[PDB]
Amino acid sequence: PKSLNFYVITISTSRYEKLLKKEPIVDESGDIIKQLLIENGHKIIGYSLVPDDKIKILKAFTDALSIDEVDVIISTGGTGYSPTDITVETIRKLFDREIEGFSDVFRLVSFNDPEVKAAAYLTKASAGIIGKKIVYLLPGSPDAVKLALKELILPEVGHLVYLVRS
Amino acid sequence: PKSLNFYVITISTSRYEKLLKKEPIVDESGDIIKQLLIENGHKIIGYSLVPDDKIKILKAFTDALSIDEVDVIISTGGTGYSPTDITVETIRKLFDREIEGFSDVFRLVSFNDPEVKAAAYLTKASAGIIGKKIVYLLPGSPDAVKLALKELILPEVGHLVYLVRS
Amino acid sequence: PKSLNFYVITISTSRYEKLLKKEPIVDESGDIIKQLLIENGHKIIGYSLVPDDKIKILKAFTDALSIDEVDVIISTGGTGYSPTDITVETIRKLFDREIEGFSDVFRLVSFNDPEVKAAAYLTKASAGIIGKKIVYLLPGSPDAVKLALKELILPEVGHLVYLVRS
Amino acid sequence: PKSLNFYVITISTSRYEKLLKKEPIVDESGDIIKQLLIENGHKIIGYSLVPDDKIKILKAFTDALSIDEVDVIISTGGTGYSPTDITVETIRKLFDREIEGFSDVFRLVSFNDPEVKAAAYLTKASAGIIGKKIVYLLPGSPDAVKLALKELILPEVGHLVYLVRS
Amino acid sequence: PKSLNFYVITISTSRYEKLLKKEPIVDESGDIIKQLLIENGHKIIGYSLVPDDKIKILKAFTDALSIDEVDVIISTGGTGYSPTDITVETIRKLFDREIEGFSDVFRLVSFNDPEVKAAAYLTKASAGIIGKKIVYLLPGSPDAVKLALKELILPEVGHLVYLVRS
Amino acid sequence: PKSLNFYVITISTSRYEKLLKKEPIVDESGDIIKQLLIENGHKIIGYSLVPDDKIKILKAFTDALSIDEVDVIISTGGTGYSPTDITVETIRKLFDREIEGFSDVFRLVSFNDPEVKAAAYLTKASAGIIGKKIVYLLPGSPDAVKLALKELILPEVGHLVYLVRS
Ligand SMILES: [Mg+2]
Ligand SMILES: [Mg+2]
Ligand SMILES: [Mg+2]
Ligand SMILES: [Mg+2]
Repeated sequence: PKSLNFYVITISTSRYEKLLKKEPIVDESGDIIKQLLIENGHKIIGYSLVPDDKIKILKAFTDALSIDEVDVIISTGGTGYSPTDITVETIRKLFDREIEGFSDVFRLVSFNDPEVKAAAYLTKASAGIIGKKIVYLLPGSPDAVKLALKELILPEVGHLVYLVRS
Repeated sequence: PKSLNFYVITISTSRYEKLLKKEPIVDESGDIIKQLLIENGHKIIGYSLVPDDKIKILKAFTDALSIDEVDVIISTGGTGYSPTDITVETIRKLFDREIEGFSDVFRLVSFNDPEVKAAAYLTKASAGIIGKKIVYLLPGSPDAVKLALKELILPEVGHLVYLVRS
Repeated sequence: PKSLNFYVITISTSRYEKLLKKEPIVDESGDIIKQLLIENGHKIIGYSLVPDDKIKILKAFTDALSIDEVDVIISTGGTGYSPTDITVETIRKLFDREIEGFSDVFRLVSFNDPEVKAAAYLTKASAGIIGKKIVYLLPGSPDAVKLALKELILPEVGHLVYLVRS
Repeated sequence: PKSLNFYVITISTSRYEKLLKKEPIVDESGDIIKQLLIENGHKIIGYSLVPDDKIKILKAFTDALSIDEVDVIISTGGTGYSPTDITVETIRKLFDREIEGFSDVFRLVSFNDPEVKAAAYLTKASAGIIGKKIVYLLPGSPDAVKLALKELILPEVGHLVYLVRS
Repeated sequence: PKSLNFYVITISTSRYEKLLKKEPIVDESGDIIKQLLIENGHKIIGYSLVPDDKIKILKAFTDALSIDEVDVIISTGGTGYSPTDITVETIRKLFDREIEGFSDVFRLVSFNDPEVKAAAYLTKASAGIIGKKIVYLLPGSPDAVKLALKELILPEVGHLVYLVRS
Repeated sequence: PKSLNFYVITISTSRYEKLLKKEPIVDESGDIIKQLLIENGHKIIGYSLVPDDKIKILKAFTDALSIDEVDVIISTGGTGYSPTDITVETIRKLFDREIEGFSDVFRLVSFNDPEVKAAAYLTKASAGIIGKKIVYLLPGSPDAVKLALKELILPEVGHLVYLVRS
């Protein structure tokens, strides 16, 4: 299988505000995505951290989309029903095609986690295609991100990139 | 855990026609919802019964939304593919935010019931948020309503109400 | 249980091009659909083969819809994320009502097939209602079509036809 | 021509807050609508005053829609681009059918007013049909309301009610 | 200037029913369209007559779209607010791209006709593009069809066909 | 009246291709916008030139939206029915609120020009609000841009900016 190039975006107001104050931050979810993607033979070619702000989130995504070498963009954060969760409403609109089934299949595997169960209906984690690039909008939770990567992204992303570019 | 205030809406033309004549009605599904809610420490602060009529359905929901003390509205009926089933089409247009995953997660738990299985794809049961209130639109079937309450609403609704109001 | 009348549409550019040249084609998925329907007491009252072309797909479907005796239309092909897959985007527009849950329940059954698993989120197989006729848009894959027929269509299609004509 | 029955809704936060404090209010726009509708042989069968609040606006409309004798509902207020203008976004969704051309034709006649001109593109005044009733969502401005009534509503509303009920 | 090939579709339930009975019909609007097109150097390469039935309307349009030589499809009938008027709702779905401004510019020219004026907001006449073919959905009214042809279609249709095939 | 800060975006593949080679460019439409704005006391705080490419268009707009000091963004190009015109389809998906009437009011003033007339229905020029900023998407034609600026933007934009920020 090909090594693919990934850009990672963390959407977290608390962490962004610390970055502004030059304070130490731990980005557990972003770290997990990088670690797993690298462990599996892929490359991280960029990373950004933004708060729950429409314009800032759009700029983070367009910056990544504008790098020709990027194959896949993965974000973590802002896909639930907190009043300030706006990631899906901001980005999903931009997809050339929504990968419609990613949302329900992610909720299916989430429902199977005995620590999640019915909480599965409280995520809007989504995937789509823009140009020849794939985009995954994942939850803030480290366990959720790990689940999405291992069960859904790592096994199929190669074939999906191939397919979209065929 | 917090006692929450619920408003129950039964959508049934046959039962509504009896109501108009003050003839006896058995509302099995509405009664199941009320009983399960009370057994779990919640309160029923309102109830209404309407037929499959767009205006009457809209009024039933707006009358409930107008009560400041209501936290959650649950309806039963009119969420399938009978020509006269219009509940979801009517009330989705009120949502501030659709709780998108409720539909497929409800169909997942329904499919898993060996008495239901593939019949799961014949429901459009849905949920959403209007203001600081949660709305669940459930099937007419007593067994479907019991499943939704026990497996999906009772376990998650407290945290969901908190989240939407945070 | 009614014998129902089915019209079968294969959407395959490679096979269509062979047709034009008057060469042998082998349509495994269409053949599977026909055999499983007949074996279950249903009738095949028409069949057509078209490429991934919008107008030709629309014509195939409207020709079938224009036959009063047709109860159900089932197509195979063009429901994935290949750049040329346009079946769902083309026909889903024509639905009076989308049978919304067919998509996710199909992906649920697909995901539980140990040979498919995560590949489940790469399909957009869908169903809908036009007039008093039911329409299923299935994948090109022979295994997917068998799964859809055995698990979802054959068990519920009788009741669904009844229901929409109620 | 028939005498038709109208329900008038004023959407104004300032006026609503005075009503709560039992203070005198002047509703110039509502008064103009009543006066002109009555001068032209029609009847006013109800009136309500609400602020720019989604739930309160929905309740005002459903209350009017639920009166069988009502033929037409006319509202004034909240159809522009103030952050708090939400009338169109709240009600337009509820239409069975939008009367699509009302919006642009109203902007056409507004553009012709030498005191409005290009300000015409800053209104979203709209019309639609719910059940057998017509709904007009008009601006807050008295001159705008007068214009809508004289040029668009009074001349055509009779035929439109007839048509919708045919 | 190209001679273009036009297909003409009349949507009229009363005239269709006469056809079935083999009685004389008189189609004034279709006749106007044909005469004005021919008089302007264009060709009529097909014609059909259908009632206000979704499937029959879809079949009329797809039959025309399936003729390679057809450049433009023009229909007359079913674009108002009669409960049986379904032309726009049916065909507008099929557009690759809606020619968005045809609707309001048609209503502008209509409004300026001193015999139409405010009746202008009661039409939904529309235009769109499917493949490399242009489609105009015009009212049933003979005067409306003449106006559309003379003021909007004949002057711009050549350039529009050129443009979409660019 | 307030001096406002504008960001001008030219969308032209031919000019962008020249830019890449640092070949001379004449951008008549962009220059007209800049000149009229400056003559009316406004400031140009940014400019970019992009081709008809979805990602590049999205980046141009997000780079402008990211400048706190920008009040209004005006683009020229790609708002017609050429197959490669994608400006409106791309940027409408960014709007918080579409300024719905800008489209038809622009077509009204365009139709009124005797050099344009029915050509008015071949544009999709649009406007919207993102955050506290206004966005106008104008045609490529120099005469169209001049008309939009003088008749629709310069007279109303000051009050509109105030309103959106109130
Ligand atoms: Mg665990
Ligand atoms: Mg059981
Ligand atoms: Mg005046
Ligand atoms: Mg001039």
